[PDB]
Amino acid sequence: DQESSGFAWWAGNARLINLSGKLLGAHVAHAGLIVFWAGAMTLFELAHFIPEKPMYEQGLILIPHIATLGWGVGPGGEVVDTFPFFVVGVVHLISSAVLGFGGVYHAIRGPETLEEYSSFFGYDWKDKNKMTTILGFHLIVLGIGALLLVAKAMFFGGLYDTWAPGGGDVRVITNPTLDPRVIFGYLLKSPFGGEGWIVSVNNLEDVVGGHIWIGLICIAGGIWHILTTPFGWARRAFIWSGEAYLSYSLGALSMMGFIATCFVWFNNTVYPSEFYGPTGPEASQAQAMTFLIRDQKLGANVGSAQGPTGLGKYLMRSPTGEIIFGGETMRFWDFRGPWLEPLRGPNGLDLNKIKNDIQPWQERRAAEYMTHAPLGSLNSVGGVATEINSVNFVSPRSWLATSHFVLAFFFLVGHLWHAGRARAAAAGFEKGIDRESEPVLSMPSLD
Amino acid sequence: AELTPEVLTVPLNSEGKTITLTEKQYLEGKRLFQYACASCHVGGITKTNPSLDLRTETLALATPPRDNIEGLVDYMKNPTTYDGEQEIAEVHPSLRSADIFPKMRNLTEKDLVAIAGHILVEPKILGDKWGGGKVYY
Amino acid sequence: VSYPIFTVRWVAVHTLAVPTIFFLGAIAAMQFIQR
Amino acid sequence: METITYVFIFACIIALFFFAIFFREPPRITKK
Amino acid sequence: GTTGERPFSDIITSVRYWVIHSITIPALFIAGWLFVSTGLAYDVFGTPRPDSYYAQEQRSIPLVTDRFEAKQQVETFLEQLK
Amino acid sequence: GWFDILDDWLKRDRFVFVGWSGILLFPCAYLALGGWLTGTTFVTSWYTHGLASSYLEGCNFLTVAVSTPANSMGHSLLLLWGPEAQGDFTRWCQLGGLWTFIALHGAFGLIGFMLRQFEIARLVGVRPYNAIAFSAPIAVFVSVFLIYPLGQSSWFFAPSFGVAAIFRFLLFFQGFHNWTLNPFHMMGVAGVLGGALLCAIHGATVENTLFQDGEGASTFRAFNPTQAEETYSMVTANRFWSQIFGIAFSNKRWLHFFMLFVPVTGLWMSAIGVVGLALNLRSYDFISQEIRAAEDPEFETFYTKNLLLNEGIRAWMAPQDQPHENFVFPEEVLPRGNAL
Amino acid sequence: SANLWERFCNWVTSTDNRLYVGWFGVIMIPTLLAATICFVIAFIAAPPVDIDGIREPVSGSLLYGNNIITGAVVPSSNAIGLHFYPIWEAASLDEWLYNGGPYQLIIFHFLLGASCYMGRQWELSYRLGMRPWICVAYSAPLASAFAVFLIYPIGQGSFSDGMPLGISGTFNFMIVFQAEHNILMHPFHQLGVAGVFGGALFCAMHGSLVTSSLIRETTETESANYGYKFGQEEETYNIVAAHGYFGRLIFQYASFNNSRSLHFFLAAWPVVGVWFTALGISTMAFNLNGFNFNHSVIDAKGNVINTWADIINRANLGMEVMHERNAHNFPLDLA
Ligand code: CLA
Ligand code: CLA
Ligand code: CLA
Ligand code: CLA
Ligand code: CLA
Ligand code: CLA
Ligand SMILES: CC1=C(/C=C/C(C)=C/C=C/C(C)=C/C=C/C=C(C)/C=C/C=C(C)/C=C/C2=C(C)CCCC2(C)C)C(C)(C)CCC1
Ligand SMILES: CC1=C(/C=C/C(C)=C/C=C/C(C)=C/C=C/C=C(C)/C=C/C=C(C)/C=C/C2=C(C)CCCC2(C)C)C(C)(C)CCC1
Ligand code: OEX
Ligand SMILES: [Cl-]
Ligand SMILES: [Fe+2]
Repeated sequence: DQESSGFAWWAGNARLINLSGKLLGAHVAHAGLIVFWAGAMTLFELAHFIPEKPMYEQGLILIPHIATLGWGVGPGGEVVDTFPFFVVGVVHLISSAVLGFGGVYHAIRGPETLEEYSSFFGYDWKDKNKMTTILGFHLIVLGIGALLLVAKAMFFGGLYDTWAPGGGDVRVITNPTLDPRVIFGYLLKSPFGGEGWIVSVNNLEDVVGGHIWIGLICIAGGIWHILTTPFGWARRAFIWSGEAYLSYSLGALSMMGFIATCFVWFNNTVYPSEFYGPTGPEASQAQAMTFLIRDQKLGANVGSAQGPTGLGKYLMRSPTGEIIFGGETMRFWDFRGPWLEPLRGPNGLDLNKIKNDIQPWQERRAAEYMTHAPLGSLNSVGGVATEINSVNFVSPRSWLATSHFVLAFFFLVGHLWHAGRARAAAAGFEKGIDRESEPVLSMPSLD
Repeated sequence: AELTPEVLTVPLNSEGKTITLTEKQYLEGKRLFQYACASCHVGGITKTNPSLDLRTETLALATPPRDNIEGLVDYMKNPTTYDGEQEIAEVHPSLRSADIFPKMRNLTEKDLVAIAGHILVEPKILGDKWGGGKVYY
Repeated sequence: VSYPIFTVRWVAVHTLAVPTIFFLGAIAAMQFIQR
Repeated sequence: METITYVFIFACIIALFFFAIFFREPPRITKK
Repeated sequence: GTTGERPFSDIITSVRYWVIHSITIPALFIAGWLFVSTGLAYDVFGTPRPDSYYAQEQRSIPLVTDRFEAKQQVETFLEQLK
Repeated sequence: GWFDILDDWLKRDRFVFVGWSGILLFPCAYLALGGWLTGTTFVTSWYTHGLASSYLEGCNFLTVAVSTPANSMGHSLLLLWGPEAQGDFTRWCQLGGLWTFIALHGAFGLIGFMLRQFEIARLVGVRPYNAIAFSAPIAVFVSVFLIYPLGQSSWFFAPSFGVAAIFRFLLFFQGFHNWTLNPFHMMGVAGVLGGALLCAIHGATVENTLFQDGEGASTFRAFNPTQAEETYSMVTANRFWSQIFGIAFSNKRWLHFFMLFVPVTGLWMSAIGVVGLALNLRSYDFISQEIRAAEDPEFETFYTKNLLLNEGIRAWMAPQDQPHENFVFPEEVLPRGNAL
Repeated sequence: SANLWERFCNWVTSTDNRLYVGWFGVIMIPTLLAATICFVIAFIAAPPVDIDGIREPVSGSLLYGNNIITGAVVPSSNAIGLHFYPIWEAASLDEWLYNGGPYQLIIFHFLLGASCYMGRQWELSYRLGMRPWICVAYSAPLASAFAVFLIYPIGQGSFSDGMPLGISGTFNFMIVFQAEHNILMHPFHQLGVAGVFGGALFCAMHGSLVTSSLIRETTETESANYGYKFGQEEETYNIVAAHGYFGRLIFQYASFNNSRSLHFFLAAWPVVGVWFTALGISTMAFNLNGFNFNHSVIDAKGNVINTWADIINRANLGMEVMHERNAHNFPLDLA
């Protein structure tokens, strides 16, 4: 049906732009691959998983995602029951066969086009009504999903809260922040140091609360798009074609990919240092803690200690006066963490709590995170580039952040590429300049 | 130039008596040393306290003496300060604190002896390297 | 056409192909050496 | 003296940029 | 666009080729394997075996210190069970 | 005459053109590549650098190398039958004889190859601007792998044939020569980086100013291999860059010569700089800067910072990088900042 | 007036302007002008900056003892880190110049404008009816500036660790980077030089091949360039004679005969290679560094047999041990 007289081999999937039937097969077969991975990988992670050993020291990126949702974990991130991990893995792996089935079917057996075999499912790219409708469908499906998290958190068990009063533990959230001023306030937050925008979320109340808003808003906009058409400006602004719509979604993923990179790298709450590694700042903070703890036990007065530059070996001031850790760690004075906060006062690190309220669990916590900073090599050798082979480790925060940046970037390129073609495809010169009517030759010389 | 049993002969106790490890024990210790020590004691140093290393000489001048199998093994159960005038099992991995340091839960007495032997065999092989830091890398 | 067998191209190709596999076989064996 | 020399050459390059762009030879088509 | 040589496509596709090369190609491989696995390679290039970098006690490097009597100096390095 | 019959045969249009040049090219070129691939897997650098350098020892594609001979050898040609190896092959290998083997052979291989360019061009009757261009890679190899160590104490300080073994050659030149601070080097990267720009920008310009000569989207098929009309709008390209950049080409013949000039000129400048590094006539310092820095302990530039990095590089590397010097640097003499 | 705003939009989008000020241009031109003016003034007359936040001002301006090669615009203080530091965030300009204020003002304006510059490289292509994707090629050098000026600081947690705006300042960025990340032993960087070497290589390849296969239309004592007129119909060089030569240099099938397949390769190779080198800096911005083969190959007893990788490590140590003298108080450099 489709061959060289449509596109080149290396552009094969573009022959399916106008084959709704087969183009559905791809998306369903593809969606199976995503479920397949999630499933098969979880079982792979579990098969190597060692209970009496930190997750970040085992190259886990899926089991800690499950742990966050309050599953198989307890006090301090202690792994209790590995069955929920096994379940999530196998259930997925199974559903992949179901999706894969339909995928294969729609692409090589089922109707090559849909418009005739079902006018409801068949579609037209330029059909602004069908597009906003199909969009409306997915806008609801995603909306319910956002509430699926709210349900698990408030009713079906809860989530892992590192900020837990008695120390990190699975907690049932029964007070989601619904105040719009607070919720939507995050979007109005700076993206720089201190004010951290979306990544600055530091409690599950907002997390659960925010998702309630998103869930409703999403379904609300889902119904809106079912029962409407693009306005006036909305039509005279965008380009309406199969490629154009792709491009719009490509840059969208790109943007979210960048946001995700910063989330796993900075955020402490929705990315627990107990399951993942300690965040970048957290580790540098811990070193300052550790040696402040040590030397003080040797009889040193940390409060008045003068470093080489005369700045304050252990403690110094931030640009706005707050008492913070010394050294290069002055850049991470914006770090907040369960282990460190009880030492913090109304003006920053309190010299009195530091002097005699240091708890043993904090000391070894500082030691732990210090010796597990997100530093490593491609061949997985933990430490600085000059370290010696021994400790095989690279923080999960490092793997996730780097991977998702490469993807995010390339998607921004994918964006530019497909958006540039769509504009040329629409206006109709994506295949070369008209030898006869060459536009440039009709414009006055600027010389 | 090989790992002879001549090299795998390390002091068992304070009273001069020695023990001879096997290539199986060495490898096992080396693996176990990576599992629960390397994190802070990579290459015989101490990241969270560079003042004290795993040099045989340093372990000898410890209190009690920790430059032998018995010494190190005791330490791995009930660790103390360099003068021994204070128990530090709360902020240091050990058997009596396996609830706090999960890595130490699996570890059995066989593992302890292997790890202890490794600490004594490495300086015999690496020399100054085992003790020092980046300088000897 | 009635193509020949042994040619200058044949020679060239073999000067690289023959040692290569011999090396590829050699290196493959090295993956099992230890201490 | 040195600072003056550095800025001068720099200022000369920027001046060149101007003339290069706005006072170039008009690129004439075909009949050139 | 063509010369005397027989089009690779035909040769790599001809059954005769594989009938030949199913023998020749693995032969070289096994040969190369034996070259290493029999320790011959070590002697052909004077490459030290894992137990032949130092003497048991010695921790010094056998650095050649003069050009003309190098060969003699090298042999002397092999003497000390290195 | 047998000569013209020999000529006839050589200059015959085959799959792989031989030619008179081939008599020099192919032997050397093959031995050069062969010598490397040989040493890469089998030969060691223990007796010469105290280093493992082969797969046989456990090195990987990155850490493998054919290391230079010992510093004892001097600038000796290290012939297999020379006073050093004395006909012995094994000894020859252990003395780093394969380095001078790869170098000298490869050198003539580069000679033959340019000769090939000259010879083939003549036959086809095309201009030899392909041979002129290839002069830049020659100069580099000559200046770096031959001229430079010829100015130093021995072949030992030449870049060893290998991936990692080249990285240290970089770091060395930084630490010891402050090579980045050399104007000739700056022109070098300016040519290569600028050349990699011309390559990029011109290709993209052409592919996106093309005429439509087909009805498919994959415009690759829609090209006429038999000249005729220009496949891309040179006139449109002109007006484009003239409005986004302010300046634009308008003469394909100049545009392409420029693509020849820039990268070839760059590599040549970088060659001259290396020729100066042979006599150690480097661009290490700025006298005006040092004088103030001495008198004034509060004067600090990014230049002063770098030199401190160099001192660190020299001190910590020299011992294991120059075994023949029997260096012994006590912990207390090693230059160090605070904490680290 | 047909409509003021309607006319305005027509002037902006107009393809009859000497320089195409586009819609992206409306953001580009002001941002770039702010960037360049502040830069020029800074590079010449700016006072020393406490880059490392350790009260140790580094002068990088001409008037303060620098020349072109040494001079630079010093990154903001490490005490500021990733905090936003505009002029209206300082008690005075004196304070602003001391804490490396100008640096942020430049890099932010630049990256913004340079992004719009890419956006404009599409717009003009659209207004002129030519294919886009030229901006896609410019995305590679742009993504490098982003990686070096924004991504690496974000990852490392401070703008003080971004590449300085100067010659010698750039060298410092590299040497230190190599120490902490061992960039030479990282694939993405290696792919980078591959594109860059290859680029210059191919740039010389194509350049030479074409100019050598030019059709004769010039005198013996007349510039061979005049044998071409701006706005020609037919080609000015024998692409079939070019392929004939290069096809014999190596071997026929390893030679291009399709000009479109040629220029695509000419564009693809460097762009893709630099894309990776840009991803390298962005990846090692989260401390996923190059291969660590330190003390890999060891002998039968356990002794460490050094490789070139080890020789590299020693050089790296020297850089590490010596960089930022008085900035460190603790053993591990984790920031
Ligand atoms: C949601 C994501 C998405 C989707 C649906 C599409 C869809 C499409 N793209 Mg595409 N694209 C995307 C993202 C996406 N793109 C991104 C992010 C980029 C930037 C890199 C591109 C860049 C791009 C180009 C440059 C082109 C397309 C084209 C196309 C169309 C034809 C498909 C094709 O050529 O397949 C063919 C698929 C292949 C040849 C496979 C390529 C294999 C990749 C390069 C290697 C991946 C590395 C892998 C991870 C390593 C594996 C290891 C290996 C040893 C196994 C099709 C409509 C083509 C077109 O016609 O334009 C409209 C076209 O020319 N795309
Ligand atoms: C996610 C990956 C993916 C998916 C889902 C598709 C999907 C599709 N491609 Mg495709 N493609 C891809 C990647 C992908 N492509 C890449 C990377 C390239 C570049 C190399 C191409 C190049 C390409 C070309 C050139 C063409 C397509 C075409 C098609 C469509 C028809 C397939 C066909 O001809 O069936 C033929 C099927 C077979 C020959 C048998 C294959 C065996 C099946 C499909 C796989 C079985 C899966 C699994 C093992 C079985 C599980 C069973 C279990 C559930 C019980 C289909 C929608 C064609 C098109 O446009 O449609 C008209 C077309 O001409 N593709
Ligand atoms: C993209 C998301 C992602 C992330 C963050 C991780 C993260 C991780 N994986 Mg993983 N994995 C993924 C996807 C991902 N994986 C997928 C899709 C698969 C299916 C093939 C796997 C299969 C897998 C296995 C089987 C294992 C892991 C393991 C691991 C862990 C160790 C990492 C390591 O050593 O890898 C290092 C990997 C590399 C250095 C390879 C880098 C390859 C790059 C991307 C190639 C880029 C070249 C480019 C595409 C060329 C194209 C250009 C061309 C077109 C011109 C780590 C937590 C291991 C583990 O858990 O043990 C603890 C393990 O055993 N993963
Ligand atoms: C993206 C998902 C998707 C979509 C849009 C379609 C669309 C279509 N499929 Mg189909 N299919 C899919 C996945 C999908 N399929 C999968 C995964 C499989 C493998 C099991 C199949 C197997 C399959 C077969 C075997 C056949 C089709 C056919 C068809 C067409 C006729 C409609 C039909 O059969 O529905 C009829 C069913 C309904 C209208 C109602 C189904 C509702 C189900 C039972 C519940 C789903 C629950 C869902 C997961 C949660 C949503 C609720 C949430 C909002 C709260 C239509 C174009 C037929 C065809 O080719 O005809 C042209 C056909 O014979 N499909
Ligand atoms: C991802 C889901 C999604 C998608 C793809 C769409 C898609 C669309 N919506 Mg929409 N919508 C959604 C969810 C979604 N909707 C939800 C959940 C709601 C409920 C709140 C709505 C409510 C809604 C209304 C009320 C309307 C649309 C309309 C439209 C159409 C025109 C959009 C447009 O021109 O915006 C272009 C946007 C602008 C020109 C404004 C730019 C300024 C932005 C907002 C700020 C800068 C963004 C910045 C970069 C991000 C930083 C974050 C910020 C918080 C700091 C388009 C088809 C319109 C339409 O045609 O009706 C059918 C319309 O009137 N939507
Ligand atoms: C034409 C191709 C060619 C060329 C130019 C070279 C060039 C070289 N090879 Mg060589 N080589 C080649 C092919 C070639 N090789 C081939 C095919 C092989 C594989 C067998 C080798 C294997 C090889 C090895 C194993 C070695 C070399 C080495 C060398 C270098 C030193 C050799 C020397 O002293 O030359 C001597 C020059 C001549 C003999 C030319 C003499 C020509 C005259 C006209 C003949 C006169 C003879 C007559 C009796 C004189 C009478 C005078 C009277 C007073 C006695 C030199 C760069 C050595 C090296 O690299 O050292 C580091 C080395 O060890 N080669
Ligand atoms: C279209 C197309 C395509 C694609 C395809 C696809 C994409 C497919 C998919 C597929 C799929 C997606 C599949 C899936 C499957 C799955 C399955 C089949 C599963 C199974 C499971 C199971 C069996 C389970 C069980 C278990 C458990 C539970 C545990 C233990 C073990 C086990 C595993 C056994 C291609 C490109 C090729 C080509 C072109 C066309
Ligand atoms: C020295 C000497 C000599 C010489 C020798 C010879 C000449 C040899 C040869 C040799 C050879 C000639 C070898 C070869 C080898 C090869 C190899 C070993 C290869 C490998 C490959 C690979 C491994 C691949 C890879 C890849 C790539 C690259 C790309 C991508 C993909 C892949 C992965 C496939 C003589 C005797 C004369 C004399 C004496 C001395
Ligand atoms: O800034 Mn430049 O140098 Ca990245 O690392 Mn940490 O902080 Mn500093 O120390 Mn090194
Ligand atoms: Cl520095
Ligand atoms: Fe061209």
